[PDB]
Amino acid sequence: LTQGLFRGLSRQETHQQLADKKGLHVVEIREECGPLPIVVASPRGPLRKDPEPEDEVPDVKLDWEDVKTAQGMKRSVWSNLKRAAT
Amino acid sequence: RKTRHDPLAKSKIERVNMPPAVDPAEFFVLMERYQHYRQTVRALRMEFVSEVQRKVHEARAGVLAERKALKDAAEHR
Amino acid sequence: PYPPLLRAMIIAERQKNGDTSTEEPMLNVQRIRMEPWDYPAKQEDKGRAKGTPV
Amino acid sequence: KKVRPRLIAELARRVRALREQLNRPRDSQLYAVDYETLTRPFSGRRLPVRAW
Amino acid sequence: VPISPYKDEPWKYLESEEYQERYGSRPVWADYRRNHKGGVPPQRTRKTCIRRNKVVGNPCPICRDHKLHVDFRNVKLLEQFVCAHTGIIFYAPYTGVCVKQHKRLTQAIQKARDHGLLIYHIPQVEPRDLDFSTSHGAVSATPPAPTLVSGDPWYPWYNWKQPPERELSRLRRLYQGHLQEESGPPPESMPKMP
Amino acid sequence: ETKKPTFMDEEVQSILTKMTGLNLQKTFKPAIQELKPPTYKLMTQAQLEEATRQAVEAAKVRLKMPPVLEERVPINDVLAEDKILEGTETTKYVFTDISYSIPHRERFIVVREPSGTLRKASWEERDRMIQVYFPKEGRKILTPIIFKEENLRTMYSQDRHVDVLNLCFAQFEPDSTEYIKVHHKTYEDIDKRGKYDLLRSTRYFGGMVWYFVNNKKIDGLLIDQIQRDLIDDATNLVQLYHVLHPDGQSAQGAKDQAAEGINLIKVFAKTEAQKGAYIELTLQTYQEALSRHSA
Amino acid sequence: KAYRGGHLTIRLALGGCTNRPFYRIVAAHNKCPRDGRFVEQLGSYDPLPNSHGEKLVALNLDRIRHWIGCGAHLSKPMEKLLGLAGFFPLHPMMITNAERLRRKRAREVLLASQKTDAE
Amino acid sequence: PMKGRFPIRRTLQYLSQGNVVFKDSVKVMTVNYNTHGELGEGARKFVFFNIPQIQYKNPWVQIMMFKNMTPSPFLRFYLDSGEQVLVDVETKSNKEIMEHIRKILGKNEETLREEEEEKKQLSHPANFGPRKYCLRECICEVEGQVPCPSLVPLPKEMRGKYKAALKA
Ligand code: FES
Ligand SMILES: [Zn+2]
Repeated sequence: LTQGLFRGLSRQETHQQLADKKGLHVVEIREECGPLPIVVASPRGPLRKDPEPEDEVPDVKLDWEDVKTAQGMKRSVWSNLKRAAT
Repeated sequence: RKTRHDPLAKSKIERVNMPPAVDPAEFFVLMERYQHYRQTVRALRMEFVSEVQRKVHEARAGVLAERKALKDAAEHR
Repeated sequence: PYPPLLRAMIIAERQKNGDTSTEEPMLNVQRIRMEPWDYPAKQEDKGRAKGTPV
Repeated sequence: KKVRPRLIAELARRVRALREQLNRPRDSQLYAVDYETLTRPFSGRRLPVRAW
Repeated sequence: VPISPYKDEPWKYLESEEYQERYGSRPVWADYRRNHKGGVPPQRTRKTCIRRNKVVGNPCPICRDHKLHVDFRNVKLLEQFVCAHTGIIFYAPYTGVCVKQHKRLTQAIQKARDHGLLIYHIPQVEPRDLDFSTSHGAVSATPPAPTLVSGDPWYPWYNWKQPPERELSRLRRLYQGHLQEESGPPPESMPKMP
Repeated sequence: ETKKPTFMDEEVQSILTKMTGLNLQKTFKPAIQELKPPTYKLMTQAQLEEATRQAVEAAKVRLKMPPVLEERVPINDVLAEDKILEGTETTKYVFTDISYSIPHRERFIVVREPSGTLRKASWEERDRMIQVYFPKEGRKILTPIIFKEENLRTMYSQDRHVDVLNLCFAQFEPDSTEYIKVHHKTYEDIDKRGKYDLLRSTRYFGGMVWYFVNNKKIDGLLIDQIQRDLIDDATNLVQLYHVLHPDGQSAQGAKDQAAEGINLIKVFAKTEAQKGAYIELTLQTYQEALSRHSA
Repeated sequence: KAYRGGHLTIRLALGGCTNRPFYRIVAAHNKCPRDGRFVEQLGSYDPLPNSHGEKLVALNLDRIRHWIGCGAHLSKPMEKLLGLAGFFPLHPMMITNAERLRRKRAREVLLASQKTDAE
Repeated sequence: PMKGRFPIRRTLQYLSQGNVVFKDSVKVMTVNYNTHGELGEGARKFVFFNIPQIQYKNPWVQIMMFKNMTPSPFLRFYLDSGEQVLVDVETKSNKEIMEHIRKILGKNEETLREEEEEKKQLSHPANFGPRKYCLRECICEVEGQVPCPSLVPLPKEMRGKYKAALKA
């Protein structure tokens, strides 16, 4: 758990790299700020003039634990329990 | 409450409910108020009954209901 | 007459639809024939005591 | 979903209806009145006090 | 006996040097931990830390210091029990306060928001009505009925009308021996007890 | 003949919309509420312009100035008087027609008093009854205590004038007696303390300009606009003032001199403005600074 | 459920805790329980006076006129709430009980006067 | 992870993204598609993505599929009047088929709002009852009205215990 946590926390891609890798703007959308688009990172190099091809459905492997929670099916008497400040 | 097959009580065998005393004036006056009240409420009931027929007949054979079935059928063709 | 509130709601539809009139709403109580309480009813639609002698 | 027939409830129903039509009480029995106790011997029910 | 001197002005204790030397810049509940079995604690904290003028072993942040007064004017202490990012009052197990003080904090926090002392998110709602005309009879004037202008009842039968003698005679005959004294016309207005 | 523009006229709304301005950072300020993790989208230069263009369309729908109405007239209408029911009851009944498909201003709410009088419910009673059967988020049956003079001042001291107006809009109706008094107090304090900027880029700015122009108290607002390099807004305010008051000294003077732009402020400053001297000094300084930038 | 005979009635369904009565106007079958199954809820009545001193009576006039035109009866308490509102005429017994109360109070003023007069 | 390719299809969010609500006429829907060939590619993607969305919105409409029965793919709807609607979907993408059947046999946005507004009149805010059906259970939850005795004890003058003792 310790050797795996540092491995995943060091191999995470930032918003600046994502922009540089794809030469596009990384925009942050927040419900509290409504539809306003917040630019968190922009590429230092040539900004691409063509948008990413939109995909009707994405072939991304999902997690049943997350899908089961969003559909209101994960019954557990131990989740979201009142605990102390951490 | 009791049923039809339950025997009657033995304390009520010899019970006679005497009707209340009648005041000639109030009773006569009270018999006319009911006479008029019920005639005024029967007319309103008929009115309320007449509005339920219209609405029912204004939805299946109405002018605004037969004018939309042709619009929906004309757009289908 | 109509009772006070109903009369007030019948005069507000008129003015909402735009109809302007000074006539009173009135109920036709000529149809309702109020018969006495001691008027002979129908004995040919009335029931009979069951055969349970006591 | 095939209801098991109940024949005794139909046999009795016909018999009870038939008896009500052959043993029916007459007007002389139903509407007799004892004029001293003011009760209907058939049912033993007192009349109302305003009719006495 | 503990007689806190900031009872009347509780906000002066948080801006003193005794508070900074004990708590500093962190909240009063930063260094509090509950004692329980397991890793998962009970969903409710103890009802109260003071029973008949006796404090328990491990008092909560509000009960261990007698100079901390839960009042609606002490906004600096009530901000430590409200999230600064979501504006939600934390539940008891979070801070460790007892039900009695957490029930007193919520009441003090809702009273500081009703007095304009505590800042809270106020949304921009929409109008209740799409129209604003006040010409309808429901909120306007209705043509007075004739009976109302003549000082008469809506219906005639409302008023008492004396019945004829011949008809009362029928009733008397109809109900012999089971009668009550005839009633005269009632007074026009209800009497009052002087 | 000659009708004076109202608050909802296209010519006036366009002027008050421009004065209000549009600031996305202030219009879509991060609300303090339950939060969710944000979503990220890889956008191009053109996709970012269209996303910001949709925010300007939603901010103009969120800045829609609420209509300004006049104090509603009390409801004193008796439907029936039944003297036979006098003394038979101690408390009064309040009947409400809870039919769904009916506007709340066409709903019948009557009161049968202990004297047998069947009257119509008053405005204060109507609004209360509609919140009991048709509750609206933000509104309370019992008038809150924040709208008291002492509590309101506390809020004014924290520069929370936009919060007082939002609470009033969610508790009282535009044509109430409490919605007009609570608004005017907020506007009056703004003029005294010169806090006009707070209501800028909101839906309560147009209503604040409509109260000063009609009560002739635009000297403070005009000065603030001049001190923020906003001559365009400053000149449209005098033009608006003229329109509402055609038979005024400034309006007549303008036509005579055909004053335009900055000239209007000068003509108005002398003839009508209460603070004529201060406006000229403030306007003077601005003009001098502008010349340096042009050089 | 099917009942032999019966009909619909606009009555009051008692609710609330002990010493806190709250009625909720409903259209329900005659043979159904007072607070049992109902076809529709047409309003509410709060007998206890509120802080302002008034009794709240919610009436769904639109739906009350529909069920009255479908064959629904009215209970005496519900027929007296519509007379107070002005939807129906004052129930005869509301007028007769008011006359009895007057005679009663006029009979007690004599005794009170005599006492102060005679004594 | 979630088994199968494109597991997002087996989600309530994706099944409710369909905007094709058939009318009352549409009773039976038949899909004839070819497993192989370039021309039939759209129909294969229509059966892989969109068919679940249509059956979720139209659960009482029969949807039957037939493989390699004809040289070209096509859709055919059977109305309740006896009319058959042929829809040649060859040389077409799945998005075109979904937008084509929504125009000839699907409902618009005006007809759908009306249906939803009819369900808002079934839940009256004034009505009192259980949380499942109504917002409030009693009128003791309304500020101003007499509170429930459980939370606030009523005065001794409003209780029938003392009234009886007081009377006698
Ligand atoms: S729930 Fe309303 S009184 Fe107990
Ligand atoms: Zn404690």
